[PDB]
Amino acid sequence: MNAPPAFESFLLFEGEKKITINKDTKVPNACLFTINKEDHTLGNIIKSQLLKDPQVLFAGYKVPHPLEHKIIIRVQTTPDYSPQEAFTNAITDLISELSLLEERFRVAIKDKQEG
Amino acid sequence: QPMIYICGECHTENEIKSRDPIRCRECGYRIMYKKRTKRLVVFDAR
Amino acid sequence: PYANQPTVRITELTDENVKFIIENTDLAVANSIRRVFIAEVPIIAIDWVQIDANSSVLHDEFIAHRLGLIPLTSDDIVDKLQYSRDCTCEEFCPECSVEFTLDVRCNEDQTRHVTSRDLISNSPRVIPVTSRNEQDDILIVKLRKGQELRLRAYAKKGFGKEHAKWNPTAGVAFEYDPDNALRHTVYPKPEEWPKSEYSELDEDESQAPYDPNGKPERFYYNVESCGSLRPETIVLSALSGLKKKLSDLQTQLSHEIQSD
Amino acid sequence: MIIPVRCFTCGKIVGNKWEAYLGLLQAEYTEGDALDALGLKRYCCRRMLLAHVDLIEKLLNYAPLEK
Amino acid sequence: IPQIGDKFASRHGQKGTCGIQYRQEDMPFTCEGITPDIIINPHAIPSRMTIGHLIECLQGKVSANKGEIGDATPFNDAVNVQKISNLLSDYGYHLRGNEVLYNGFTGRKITSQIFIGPTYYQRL
Ligand SMILES: [Zn+2]
Ligand SMILES: [Zn+2]
Ligand SMILES: [Zn+2]
Repeated sequence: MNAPPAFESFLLFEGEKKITINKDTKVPNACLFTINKEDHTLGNIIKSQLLKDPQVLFAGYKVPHPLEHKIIIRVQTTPDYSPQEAFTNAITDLISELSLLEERFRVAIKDKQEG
Repeated sequence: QPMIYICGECHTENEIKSRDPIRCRECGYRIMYKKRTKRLVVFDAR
Repeated sequence: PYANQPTVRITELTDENVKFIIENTDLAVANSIRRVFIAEVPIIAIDWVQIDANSSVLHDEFIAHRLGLIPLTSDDIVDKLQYSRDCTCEEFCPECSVEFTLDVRCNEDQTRHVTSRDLISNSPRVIPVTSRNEQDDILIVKLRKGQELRLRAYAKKGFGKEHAKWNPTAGVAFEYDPDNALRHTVYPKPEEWPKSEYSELDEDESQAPYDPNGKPERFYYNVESCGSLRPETIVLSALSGLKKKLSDLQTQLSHEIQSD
Repeated sequence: MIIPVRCFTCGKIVGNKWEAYLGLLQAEYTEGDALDALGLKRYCCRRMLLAHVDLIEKLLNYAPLEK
Repeated sequence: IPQIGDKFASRHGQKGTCGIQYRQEDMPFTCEGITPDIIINPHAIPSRMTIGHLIECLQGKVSANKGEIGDATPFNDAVNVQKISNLLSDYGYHLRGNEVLYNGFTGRKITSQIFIGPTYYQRL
């Protein structure tokens, strides 16, 4: 009667942007990234990778409503740095980490099956 | 057009037209069931 | 400001589960990997049923739901098939779906067990796991003499976010800091609690001394497979899927940055 | 009415274990040892097999609608 | 199919509607990846004093781990909480039915060890 289709958690609606960047006016060098059709899976890793950047002053995320299917990630960096650049570097670092983890898991599987 | 029904007691496929008392021709039982439609109903296995 | 250099150590690899350890990674990465095991590792499962005849004691949706939860071998085919969203065909085609047929009739006096062995596929690679060449076959329905079940299913590509039938795991044990050194738990009576299988403590010692400078490292995993994928295929597909989620996110990020 | 396919909690397949479970029980296994023989180690799957009531066997005592 | 707003009840007067449904990766999990089918609020216990709910949960954990059916007949001196706890401690569990759970969203351990186990629920 009121059950949303299960794909609405993963699929973007037509004309809906995957990610939107909005300047935070309260403090300088801060941005809000509203990412649609993602959840804690990417939010937590992006936040925790951003916390590894010493040029990042704030890194947090929230799912504003569990029934809704977006996350907001707030990133504040030092003045010489940018929150968009920080977010990009965090994603790049996560991708490199996962590539290395995948190659090493392939090697470990090969060793385990062989000996 | 035929509207074949099944008997509740003898399970016999028998045709009955409108304005006809509901009686199985094989055993006279008074309760009949319609057969499953031929239309194509789809289920999401969820 | 840069990526981790995680290492891996697989401590057990069977056809049923994989038990491994990831070290030198963040807890968020470990838990996102754990979540992707459950919710973003695609597999093949029946997601469309057409009942041509069902005289069984279970109604049509019961049979359909029951067929959807039968695991189908998805190892090499799931990467090749497309989502029906992405397929440029009609409702179905062999590029985005797999056809199954089931046609059973109980004529004999003993009860006929309509099992997953009766799910006949057009694709030899995508078959019910129990039907793969021990464990018995999954029971779809029991039929009495004169009862009959004839249906036509189509299996699709999906993951556990959409429905648990596309979840490839039969349990994902995840653990870290087996000895409570980070004190992320606070036992009122630490002596009362059993020791983890990964604990390295003498029996007199209940929990490790508190580590003020500690961070969660060395996450232990036991990924049990429902049958569709091999456990190591579940882990590899999870890592690839998480990496493609991040890559797509970065692509859209670049479009948003350059459009500003 | 019939043995579920998956364990509600973890999603382990239990549909193929009901008949084997009954065969082990008539083989003079205890329910715990039978559940151990089938590889149900989490108490959720043990719940699934141990608390199941096979009502379909009673529904098959009624003649079908068509012969 | 059960949904938000459907009424469920245990056998102890503990009724309530489904507030929300989380997927298995969003629910909290034990070290062996068991997620709860249902999560009920601890504040429903103290004023109500439905200790039978807790004893049934603990007895049910013992029953599921032992392969038997628990005897909850009302006035039975051969079955008390200490015996059930001693039985549960033999299966590698905290004797009082608590377990370390992990946050499904972040994977961090929950500081307070949660009371979890099989309980017979009813859909109304
Ligand atoms: Zn008749
Ligand atoms: Zn197609
Ligand atoms: Zn289970």
